Amino acid sequence: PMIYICGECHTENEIKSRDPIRCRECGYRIMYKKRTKRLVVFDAR
Amino acid sequence: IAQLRPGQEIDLLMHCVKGIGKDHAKFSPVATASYRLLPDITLLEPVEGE
Amino acid sequence: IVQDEILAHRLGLIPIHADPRLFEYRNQGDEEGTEIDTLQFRLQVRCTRN
Amino acid sequence: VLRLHYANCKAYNADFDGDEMNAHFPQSELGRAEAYVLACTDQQYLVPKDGQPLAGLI
Amino acid sequence: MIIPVRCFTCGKIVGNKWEAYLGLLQAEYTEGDALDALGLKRYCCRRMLLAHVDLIEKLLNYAP
Amino acid sequence: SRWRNLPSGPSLKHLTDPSYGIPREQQKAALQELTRAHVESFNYAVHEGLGLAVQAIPPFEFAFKDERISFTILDAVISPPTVPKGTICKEANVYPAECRGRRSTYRGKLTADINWAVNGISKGIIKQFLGYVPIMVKSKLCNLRNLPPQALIEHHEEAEEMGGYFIINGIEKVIRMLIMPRRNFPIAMIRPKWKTRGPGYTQYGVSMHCVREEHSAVNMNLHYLENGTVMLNFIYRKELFFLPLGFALKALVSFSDYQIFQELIKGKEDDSFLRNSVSQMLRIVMEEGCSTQKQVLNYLGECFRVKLNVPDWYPNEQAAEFLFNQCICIHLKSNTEKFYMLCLMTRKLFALAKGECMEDNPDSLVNQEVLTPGQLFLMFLKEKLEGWLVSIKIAFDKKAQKTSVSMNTDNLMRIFTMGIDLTKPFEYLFATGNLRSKTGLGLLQDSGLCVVADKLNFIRYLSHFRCVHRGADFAKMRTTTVRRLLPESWGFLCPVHTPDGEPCGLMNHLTAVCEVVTQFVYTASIPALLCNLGVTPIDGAPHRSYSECYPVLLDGVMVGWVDKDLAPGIADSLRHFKVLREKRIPPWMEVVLIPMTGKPSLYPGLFLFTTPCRLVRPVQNLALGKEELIGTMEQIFMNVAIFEDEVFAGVTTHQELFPHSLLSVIANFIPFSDHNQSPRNMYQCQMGKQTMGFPLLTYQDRSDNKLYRLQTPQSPLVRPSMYDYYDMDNYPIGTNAIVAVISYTGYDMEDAMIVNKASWERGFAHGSVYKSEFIDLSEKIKQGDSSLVFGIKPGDPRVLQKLDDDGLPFIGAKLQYGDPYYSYLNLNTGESFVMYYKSKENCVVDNIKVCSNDTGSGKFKCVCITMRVPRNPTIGDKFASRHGQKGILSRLWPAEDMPFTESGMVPDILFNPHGFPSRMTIGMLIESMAGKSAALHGLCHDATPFIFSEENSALEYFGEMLKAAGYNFYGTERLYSGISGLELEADIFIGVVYYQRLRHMVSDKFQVRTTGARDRVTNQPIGGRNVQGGIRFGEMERDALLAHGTSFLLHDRLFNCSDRSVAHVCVKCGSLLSPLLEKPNRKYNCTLCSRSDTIDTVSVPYVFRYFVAELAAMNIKVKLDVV
RNA sequence: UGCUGACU
DNA sequence: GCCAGAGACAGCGAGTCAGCAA
DNA sequence: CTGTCCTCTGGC
Ligand SMILES: Nc1ccn([C@@H]2O[C@H](COP(=O)(O)CP(=O)(O)OP(=O)(O)O)[C@@H](O)[C@H]2O)c(=O)n1
Ligand SMILES: [Mg+2]
Ligand SMILES: [Zn+2]
Ligand SMILES: [Zn+2]
Ligand SMILES: [Zn+2]
Repeated sequence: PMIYICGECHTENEIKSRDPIRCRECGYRIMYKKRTKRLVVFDAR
Repeated sequence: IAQLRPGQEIDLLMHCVKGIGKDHAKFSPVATASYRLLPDITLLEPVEGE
Repeated sequence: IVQDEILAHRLGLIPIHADPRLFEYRNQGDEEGTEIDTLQFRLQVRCTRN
Repeated sequence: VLRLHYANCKAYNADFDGDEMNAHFPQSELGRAEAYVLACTDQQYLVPKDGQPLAGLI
Repeated sequence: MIIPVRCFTCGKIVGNKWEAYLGLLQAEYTEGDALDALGLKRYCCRRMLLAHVDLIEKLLNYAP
Repeated sequence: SRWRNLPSGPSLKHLTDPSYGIPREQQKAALQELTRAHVESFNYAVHEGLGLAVQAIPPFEFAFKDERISFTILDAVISPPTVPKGTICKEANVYPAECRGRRSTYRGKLTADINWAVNGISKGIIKQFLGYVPIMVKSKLCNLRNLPPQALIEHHEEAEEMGGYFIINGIEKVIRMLIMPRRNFPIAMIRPKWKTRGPGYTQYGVSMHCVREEHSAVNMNLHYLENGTVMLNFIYRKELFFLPLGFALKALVSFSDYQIFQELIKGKEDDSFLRNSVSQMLRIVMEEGCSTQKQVLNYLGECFRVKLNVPDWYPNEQAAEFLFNQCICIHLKSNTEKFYMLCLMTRKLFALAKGECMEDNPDSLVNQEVLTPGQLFLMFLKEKLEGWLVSIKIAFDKKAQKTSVSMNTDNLMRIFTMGIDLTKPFEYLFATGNLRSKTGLGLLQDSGLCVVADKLNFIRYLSHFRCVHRGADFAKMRTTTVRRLLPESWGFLCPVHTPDGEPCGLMNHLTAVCEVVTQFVYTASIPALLCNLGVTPIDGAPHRSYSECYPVLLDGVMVGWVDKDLAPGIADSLRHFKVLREKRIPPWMEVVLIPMTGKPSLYPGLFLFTTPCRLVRPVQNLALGKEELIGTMEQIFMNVAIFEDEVFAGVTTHQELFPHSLLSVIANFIPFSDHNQSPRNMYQCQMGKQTMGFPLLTYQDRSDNKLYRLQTPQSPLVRPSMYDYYDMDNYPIGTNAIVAVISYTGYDMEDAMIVNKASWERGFAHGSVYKSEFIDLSEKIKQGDSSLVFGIKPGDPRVLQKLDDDGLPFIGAKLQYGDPYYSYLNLNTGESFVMYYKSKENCVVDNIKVCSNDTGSGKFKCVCITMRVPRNPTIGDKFASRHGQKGILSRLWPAEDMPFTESGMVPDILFNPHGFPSRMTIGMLIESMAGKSAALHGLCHDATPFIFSEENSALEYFGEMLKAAGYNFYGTERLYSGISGLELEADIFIGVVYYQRLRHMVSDKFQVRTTGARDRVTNQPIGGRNVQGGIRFGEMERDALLAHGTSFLLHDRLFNCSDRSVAHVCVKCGSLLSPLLEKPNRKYNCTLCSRSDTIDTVSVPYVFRYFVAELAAMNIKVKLDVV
């Protein structure tokens, strides 16, 4: 369930191995990975 | 703290510890604590007439 | 839009109303913390269109 | 940053406005003797051009 | 970008006077009277609000 | 106009406005007029100039078999960018937002329709696809044209952008205005290296730079020979050819030799050396064999036929016309006009030779013009189109020379055979910057033509579209005379804005009011109007003596001889037409009238330029009050007051718009530049372009290399009003700080500065860097099976929890050296490679763009990862004020050890008061008081230069402001010592000043090497910082270290640390090459003499063995005596 | 190696 | 044989950091 | 862009 948001459509595309990297509902060629809930620790200094 | 737009989310846990304002200003308890010596003003002569 | 490190900074400079005299200093390397030395707060907010 | 006294400024012409400087580390124990005796920074008090002092307060 | 939480010179907290400042300026008050009505006495605090440029409102305009 | 609605004093109530974030209805219009010369030039180059370029394009006739074929290009058309072929879906358009995400060129399609004929009765029009030409951003052939700021935000663009640049591989090349000599104007020059051109040449000559319709340029030199004769030098394809004049004059005009003579002696009809030397030009080389126009054309044709590469079936008379059309006076269509222009350039060499005229300095802007992006683009397009024709017909002639009758079947298969050319040649000129051309385009420079436009700040970016480079060759010159800042660049180039090192005086910048001309007009009714005004045509009846008459020129074409008592009135009438927009005189024609006296002043005459590349600048035309535009040469003969009360009755023909018109856009952002010394305003201009600020609003989209961002910028409380005309608060650059000018620490001396520690811990000047790395994984492989897919084989112990199943770090994860960074998977074999993170700095991944192949068919091979690196002010970082006072941060002084004031305050910057006495930056002492008064009264004062006189001082004004707030006039408040607690005896000068943070940090400039890599030719440290790399000791250091008498420190440094080997030698032969090992008791045996008892090891450098080897290479022998 | 920026 | 004509010809501060294209 | 070479060339 690796999601990628389109560049201007903003549709969640899930891509894999061996498949092209175009976007559904459009045809753009740039897609940003999505932020999942993972724990990271930062210091307030 | 922040500003959000639809679909944007913040989710975090903050831990607060004890400390003095010497190792970081965030732990300092006063805006300012300065002092000033009391001024002294003396009229050596009677000032008058505008 | 606010970064993670900048959010952590902004959160450090927020004053808490706990009185520090009822607490104690976390021992060096006490990452976990206990009722004696730490206070935990949670911010969980999401923006939606009404 | 490599911190240096201000009496040694005029000797190098350093100005603390972004002034990268190199530091070499002798490795022989026979170049250390010469860095101590000859190249030391107090044998360098007078400029060799006219013998007038080089180190001073500013 | 966003209002600093504490004034840099004296750590007075000015991060809660942004919306109040904007509201007193919409009511017709000068920046001087407005900064006075908020409790910002020393000019180190007054510069913290007087010269703030809210660029979080221009970044919060490009797509999600 | 266009400078009205300029703010009278700056304001602060625009921030804190209820409409701050609402994108506006139309773009700003003052920011738009900055890149206007870059866009309006390209708009012509690509639509109206391309037709003209292809119109010249002589039809390329050549021989096939026993046939002659003609190919002409009827039209060429460049199309906006678009998805390649239809193989893609849902949007034909292609917006510059991508090709920055992906790394690609914004390129449009160039296609022409050629027309091939066989003798002119058999013909067919084929439409070939030439190639791809890059496109500017808002250039009429781009998809972001006509978009309001709100629609420009839904495509990921700046909402305030003015493109004027190209995106070549997503890098935004910014081709900048180079300086050319002039166009269509004869410049008389005295260059002593000219007498080496031949046996009797002198150091005199008029040069002309000819440009036709912005597609062709050529340089022709008329030289004076000592005999009184004049020669003509022309260059064709980078070869210089010398033709005596007379051969040229007789060819161009079918006139008698007396009529040619009566023309070259027009103003000096009493001189007798001239009358005699004109005849020696007409008779000595032309009555020698050729006396009719055709015989001259025939002789000239035979000598030059070989190097003009003309068609073999061309008569010699036709090959002569080819030379005159393509090499001499490109600008003029007629041959009669070309004659009159060559005659005025000669009449001028005779005056320079007889010392009746002053040499024109080629380095004065009077005799200079700019080369815009459209002139370079078309002049390359035209040349490449001609080259394409030549190559297609090379292929044609070379294939078969076979019965074209049926060969009309593969004619298109033939033209396409060489139509595969025009694309990559064009990208080289843009990606690399250097020019590969058979003719250098009449340019004189072949590198640095296009440069990277970097958005470190919006003051670095805005200065790339106002830069003017004198030339890249002048960076290598003993004499410094093209670096002189002459008084003729008043209002056209900024005095202060020049790089302050190796590029000084060579890279200048335009003032704010200056502008390049880019419009093209008819200029056909002008020659007929000049005659109504009083001019008499070149044909005759001047009505005076040819010496009491001015030679009128209009864009290279000599209209001719306005009388001497009618020249002033004519110039004034023409100036009134351009000002009031009457007749059809372009609003920007330069009516120049260089008067004539008996003195050796510049050659007299009424010129009238209207060409599309001159610099102009507005000035309030007095006596009409109508905002005229004057040029660099027209400004030398007119008085232009600056302030009123400087205007007089007879004097002061014109007046300047604003008093600070002379200064650049950046130099207008420096506060109170009038009270600082000038070398400090030159450093401020160069330091405002290295500042960490707010560079842009569109992150997540740029995918640059480095991008420095300041977290919480503020707007200066004291700033010039021009800062508010071009809203520069959309992009702030620094922060206001409470500075005290006190000597308190011992760590703030000699240019170093102190920063309070609590201010630094409360967010003062925090920042970040965005490192975007484009991982295209077509590397690590060649054209085989896809070894490239980001991916993790399941369960790899190497990427247990650092990657997320697509071999890409998590968005938000922290990266450290040695951490997993990506994992490819060779699909066929089925093997993964973790590729670890090797930077020795901590960052957080903030976005990852997955990119396709431009046809939406790519296969997970290319990605772009953006890391975020927090760069807060450490010790060793460089800060600066707006007055050239740069200094490193030496301490972070505790907040309880700082000297507190009687008001409770505590400075956050400590600035040693000893930088003022020698640097004389009195503008900082005024900015402190102005900013303190602003912060106190809630105001916003302006620091515009030249607004505060001696009578109304700035210190008086701001001290009254302060004293009106309860503080003291002179700006000094008295502090206490935060260490002893006592009120210091001196009262300190404290205030609010605007600090910028510079991009140079100790974190980027620190190196330590112990042992590591080595150059393998010499076996010495490698020599870089990104690679480990050693620092070079140097010959100066080697010569200063053996003045100490320390021979063993030298031995250590140069020998035991860099290179030290044990090369062994044959002791008897004394040769290092001779000892050779054996085949395994491994005994080196000398080859030259077979003994092994003679070999002995010697400790010798490695570069010495390399030296002995490279000497042997030359047969030289180094015989060395071992002891 | 080259070339375009930049630092003292 | 006496000394102009040249016409080659060689020299042109030290160190440092990047990016980009070939 | 300068000053010596310095190797012709050329004329005398
Ligand atoms: N190209 C260069 C430029 C600089 N340097 C070296 O850097 C020093 C300071 O440069 P500088 O330009 O700061 C002169 P300074 O007297 O310190 O300036 P001030 O009047 O503003 O105080 C020079 O004296 C040289 O030793 C160099 O070797 N090559
Ligand atoms: Mg320095
Ligand atoms: Zn989509
Ligand atoms: Zn404060
Ligand atoms: Zn031997």
